[PDB]
Amino acid sequence: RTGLAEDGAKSVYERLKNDRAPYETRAQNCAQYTIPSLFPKDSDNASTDYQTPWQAVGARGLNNLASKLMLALFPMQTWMRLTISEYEAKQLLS
Amino acid sequence: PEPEGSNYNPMKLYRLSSYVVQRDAFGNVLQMVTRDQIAFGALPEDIRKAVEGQGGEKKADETIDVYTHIYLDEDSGEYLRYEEVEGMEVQGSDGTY
Amino acid sequence: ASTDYQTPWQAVGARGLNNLASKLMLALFPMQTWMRLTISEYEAKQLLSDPDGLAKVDEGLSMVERIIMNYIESNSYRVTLFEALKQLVVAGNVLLYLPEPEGSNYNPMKLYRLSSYVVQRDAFGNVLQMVTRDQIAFGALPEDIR
Amino acid sequence: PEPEGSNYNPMKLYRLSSYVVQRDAFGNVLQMVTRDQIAFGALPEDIR
Amino acid sequence: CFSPKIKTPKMDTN
Amino acid sequence: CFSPKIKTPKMDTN
Amino acid sequence: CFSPKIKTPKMDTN
Amino acid sequence: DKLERCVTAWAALAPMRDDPDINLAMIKLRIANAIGIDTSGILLTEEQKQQKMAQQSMQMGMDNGAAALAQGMAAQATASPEAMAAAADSVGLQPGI
Amino acid sequence: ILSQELQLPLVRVLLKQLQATQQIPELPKEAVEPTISGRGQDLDKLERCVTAWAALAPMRDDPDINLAMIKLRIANAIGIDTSGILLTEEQKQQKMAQQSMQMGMDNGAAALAQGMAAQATASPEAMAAAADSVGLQPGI
Amino acid sequence: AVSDAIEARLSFAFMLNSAVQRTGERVTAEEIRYVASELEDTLGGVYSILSQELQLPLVRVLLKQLQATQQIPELPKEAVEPTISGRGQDLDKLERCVTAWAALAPMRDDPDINLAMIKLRIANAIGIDTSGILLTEEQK
Amino acid sequence: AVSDAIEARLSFAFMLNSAVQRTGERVTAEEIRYVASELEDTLGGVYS
Repeated sequence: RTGLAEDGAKSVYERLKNDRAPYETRAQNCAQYTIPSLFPKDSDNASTDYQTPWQAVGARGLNNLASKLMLALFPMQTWMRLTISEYEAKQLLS
Repeated sequence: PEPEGSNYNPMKLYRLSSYVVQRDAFGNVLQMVTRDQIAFGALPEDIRKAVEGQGGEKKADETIDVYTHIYLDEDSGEYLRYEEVEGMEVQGSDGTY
Repeated sequence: ASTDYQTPWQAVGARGLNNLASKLMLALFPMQTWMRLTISEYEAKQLLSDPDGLAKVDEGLSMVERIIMNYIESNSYRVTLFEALKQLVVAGNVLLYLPEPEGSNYNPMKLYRLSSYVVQRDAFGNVLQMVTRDQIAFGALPEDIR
Repeated sequence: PEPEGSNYNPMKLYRLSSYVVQRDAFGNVLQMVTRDQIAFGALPEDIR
Repeated sequence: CFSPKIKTPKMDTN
Repeated sequence: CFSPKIKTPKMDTN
Repeated sequence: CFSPKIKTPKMDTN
Repeated sequence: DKLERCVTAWAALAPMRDDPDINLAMIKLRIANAIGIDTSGILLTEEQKQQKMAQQSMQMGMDNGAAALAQGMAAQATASPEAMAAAADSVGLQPGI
Repeated sequence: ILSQELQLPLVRVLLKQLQATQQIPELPKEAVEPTISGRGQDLDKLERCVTAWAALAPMRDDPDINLAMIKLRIANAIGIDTSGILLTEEQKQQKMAQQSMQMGMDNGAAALAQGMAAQATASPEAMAAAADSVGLQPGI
Repeated sequence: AVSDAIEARLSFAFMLNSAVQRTGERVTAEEIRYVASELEDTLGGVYSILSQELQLPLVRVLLKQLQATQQIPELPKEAVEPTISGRGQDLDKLERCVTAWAALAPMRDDPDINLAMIKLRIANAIGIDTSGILLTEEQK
Repeated sequence: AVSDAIEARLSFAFMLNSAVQRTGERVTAEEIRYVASELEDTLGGVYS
């Protein structure tokens, strides 16, 4: 494989882990103050205890936001529509 | 994943810790790599031959790092896809999107 | 990527901005058609002989704006327009580029932030010239640019 | 349990202290063992 | 020698 | 020699 | 040899 | 909004539909003109009014004629048992049963 | 003063500019324009007459009161132009004739079809004539 | 006091309904409705990106995958998809015409007004496609 | 005060109707319905 795949999939993954590291750090910090188990660290395992944050708005806020986004983007009602160009369709059917 | 008939085919979620994306300033996705830690017994057959054929005896519970590489091809402006395990591309994993 | 943006000590700024852009988005680009193709009444009656012909003229214009509204929704213009409105609240400046549509393919319009373009405009207000910067990878470049 | 005719067939509940499951990082159930402590009289014929 | 309407009050089924 | 209306209640299907 | 009302219930197309 | 205001204003003229003094057409035109809608085509032309009068006349004529024809045609179909058999042979039915 | 300072000169310039480009028909030269926050006033006047005239509706069969006079006074009291509002005597005759003309066609079409249908079904031989006419045929 | 103040502004940012509940004091139903409308409007701000970022790529991939497995008929290649929080908009337009057309019902026997023209303008004013709504002369 | 403050947020996390009832003061009916929907909305996340 040439181009971007010249290094190999694992080689590319390891090189770009450094680029994504600040986003992981921020995600861990955001999880620390909302829901610690939502974004565990790479060193977290089955023995890790997640302390409840001293404030509750973060956990309450994340759950409310994720639920409210879910109803807005994927409701029971159909949220996508297939539309045919009205002029183009009329130029094809009589 | 590609649907197989009427079989239950839930989509796979990758958290940020399990994938990397390279994206230019223009915003185009150049390449994506996903890492799957799958046990040898749970491996797909095609991937399993790659691990078996390379050499060594793997326990059924032993974890295998499967890397799927999706990158922008220079020609035709399409995405070339393949799965890589233990430094070797899996036979039949090559594809395009 | 390594920059951490501190939360402002006061919240009315973020709260006011999001409310402003959302209200601007609702007023400027509502679900109902926000533009109409108007045929000037006197010229039309000078070219057609019956009010029925004028009515079917309005039907064609009504069809055209439905296609335009359908095109805007199908190409995610509202996603790009809302980002532009947010940029206009903080920067007062944004450049919108509408690429030429190739068939019925997905053709979203490109948003340029103030840091990615320059414009020169005379005191009369005319756009003399404007240059945009696209930082595109070699693989992602179009064939002609490549 | 496999339903025998129309007889009463409640499903058995195993608490975390009565079973173990092994799962790879991909999330597949590789294996799982349940522990049943059944008296000799209450055992099924094949187990007895 | 025929009449079309169906007769139901007293006649035998046959 | 013909009659116009359809005959429906008893006529043989023919 | 003509009759005014259209004949519709049983007659064929011809 | 202009159209819906005209309809409500015109619907107010319904109580005086049989008034012999007021020119309701003049009031309807004035109401539409005051609203500001284009008045071209909202009022029926004299030929159009004649056509509507003919159509409702033809509605009663065809509907009465269709009823009158079928009653008369049925009478001739059941005039005699011999003509009774003729109707069956016509539609394809049979008298012998 | 913005009506005189801004609105009216705006309309004055636009009228001449749209006339030079033929976007509006040439004005009769006797057309004046007020800038009014108008036509809505005329509509309001008309709506009052309709409601006031509807108050006269229950008394349509009054043999004493001259309802035509009362309607004219109501219209005058509102202040609208009464030219053409009341039907002229020839207009009332036209409505008188048109009402009779209508059911003349309605009963005429009904009576014509019933006799035409009856004579079409007078005899089976005559009934074939209707079939052969419209393109139908007896023997199917 | 500062804890309540920070929690109050965090609650509005996280769309929590304790924001309309307020820190204390009496509240009214109508204002809670209006301020909740502010919450749902700024809600549109945060998922506007996810429509392009998540909803459209989901539908595009699903359309191709369901076509390859023949679970859906092959698309005419001219069909585009918007992700709209759509069909409900079209239903709303149609319902407006029916109510608007029902307003024309009392004057069904009006000899002056061309009701067919009025219905066409009403349909045009709504903005729906009028092809086939009005019966053609042969259909009538 | 801290007991009530923690019990209040634990009540919301457990979806107890003490959260709508509040520790004290006066409460209106319509405000309860809108915030009851919030409990029904955060209900969606826990069984998802």
